[PDB]
Amino acid sequence: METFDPTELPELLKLYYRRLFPYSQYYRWLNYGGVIKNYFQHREFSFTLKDDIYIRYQSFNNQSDLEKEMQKMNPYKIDIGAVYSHRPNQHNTVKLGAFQAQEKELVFDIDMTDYDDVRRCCSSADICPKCWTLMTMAIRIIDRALKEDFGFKHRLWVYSGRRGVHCWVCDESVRKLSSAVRSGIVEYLSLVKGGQDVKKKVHLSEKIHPFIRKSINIIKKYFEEYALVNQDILENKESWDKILALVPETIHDELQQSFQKSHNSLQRWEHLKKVASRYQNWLEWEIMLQYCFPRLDINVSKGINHLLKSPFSVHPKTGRISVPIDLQKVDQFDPFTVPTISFICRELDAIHRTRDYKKTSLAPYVKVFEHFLENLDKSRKGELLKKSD
Amino acid sequence: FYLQPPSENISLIEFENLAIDRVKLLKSVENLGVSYVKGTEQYQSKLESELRKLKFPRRRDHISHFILRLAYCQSEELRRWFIQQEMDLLRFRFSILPKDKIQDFLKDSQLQFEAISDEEKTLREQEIVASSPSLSGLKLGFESIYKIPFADALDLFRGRKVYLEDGFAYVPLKDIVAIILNEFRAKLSKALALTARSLPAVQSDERLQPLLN
Ligand SMILES: [Zn+2]
Repeated sequence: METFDPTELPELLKLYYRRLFPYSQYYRWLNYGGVIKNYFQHREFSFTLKDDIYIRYQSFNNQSDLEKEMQKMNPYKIDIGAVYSHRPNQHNTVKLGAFQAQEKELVFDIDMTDYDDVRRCCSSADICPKCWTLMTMAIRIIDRALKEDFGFKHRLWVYSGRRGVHCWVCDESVRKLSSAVRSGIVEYLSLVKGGQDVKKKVHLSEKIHPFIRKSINIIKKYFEEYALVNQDILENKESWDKILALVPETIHDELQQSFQKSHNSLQRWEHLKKVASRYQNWLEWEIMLQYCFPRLDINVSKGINHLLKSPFSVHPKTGRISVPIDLQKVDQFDPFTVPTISFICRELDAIHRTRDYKKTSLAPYVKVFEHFLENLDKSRKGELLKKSD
Repeated sequence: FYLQPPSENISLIEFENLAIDRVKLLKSVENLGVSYVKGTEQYQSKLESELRKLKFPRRRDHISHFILRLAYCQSEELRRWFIQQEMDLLRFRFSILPKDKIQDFLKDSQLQFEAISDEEKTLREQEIVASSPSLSGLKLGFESIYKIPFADALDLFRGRKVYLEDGFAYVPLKDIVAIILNEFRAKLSKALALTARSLPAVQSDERLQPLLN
């Protein structure tokens, strides 16, 4: 796509916020169906304006406020927070210790820079097709646990706009989880003990918890192509020593030779398996995990008041739109073909309206968001109409 | 279940005495603690000879407990010490209890659990056995297992010491209790906090100096 010029941002945002931002769908979601007092009215939004000024306890009465206000402030950034005991903007009106964060979707944030020690392709803040597989594996490992382990049914996965993804778990029961539990969910999914620069970072015990097992599996299905072909983790001494490090020193010199007498990583990996297998008679799995398993930041998920990047917001540098990822075609998701605020504004230009976004490249993405919404409606209609019986 | 302070009234002697009697029982949990091990009846019966002998008896254990709160709600070493022996005692009280009455306190409680039939048991035996601690063996024994909301098992699943499936934790009855106990330690701790909080409105009283010292 055309390289984006962040100088046009002010104008693009104005257009974007007045004709393309999926307001009605954004509202349909955050209002969760009017099944609760002021669930929406008590939702905190945060904004990053003009000179990078940071406004925070913003609130709104209905969908129309949200539109009016946004269009007047044309936010460079928009963040979503918790649902409070009182309308956020009236916190000067609320007593001390009475104003509190009560409900909020469980969220996760996965960033490629949290893997800089396991990727040879790009540089820290960048991403390429060779490292994006990690986001693919992250989404599958994490989304499987949330669904099969915790029974969470509503999970909205979203592209961060540059080098990562976010996940918003919205189950009505989940929005009520205590921080202690969230903090626990994160620990249950965490496996890479990224200590103060400690070479080895994963240790399995003879026994293997099923979550770990099912995780190893998913990884297995991409390891070769991603790790052996794309990353070529065993290409040199400067690379395989890095992997040798995660293996008992009594095995170094042997493998060091096999590696030396090999021609590619797919070969060397196969030697590593063979040799390590003798010794063992888990070393393998640990290496795959240390290179492919997601790294989650406990902070993002622990706090119930955490303000996170809003879906459909615009990335200041890359210009990409924060679009919902379609789980049924995760592997197919391409960060590089993600519509730019510039790109979509141009499409609009080359053409009330209310279906304007549908004539843009956002269309498919907002479609995904709608299905996500249709299911919410169900669960809601399901539980109430069938259980309030 | 040491909630709801005794509203009754007792002589300064009752108070004065009880305190010392408990300070002894827990002091005994200190003895039967480093001299033995949870070596069945030895550590057991010995503890249960103190139990009845030293008085506690239910209404007696009740008052005794609370009165000692006023005591150890000051030094953290105390609060940790007090909550300590106070626990080993609550476990003991369970141990003995028969399967019949045990089931009551579980239900009569609030925790929403269920027992699984050998049906799901063997089907998940595999998983369950793998979720467990270093728990040697590959047999899901005969000890029945229960299905409780994953949240209620927080201290278990956050360390992957149990199997979650569809938002439920599948645990042995040994573990359901272990949960209820940490819930105790916790609730109690909240109480010692509140007592110390309003201790000041009782420091000045003279009748209470032997105790607080
Ligand atoms: Zn890369």
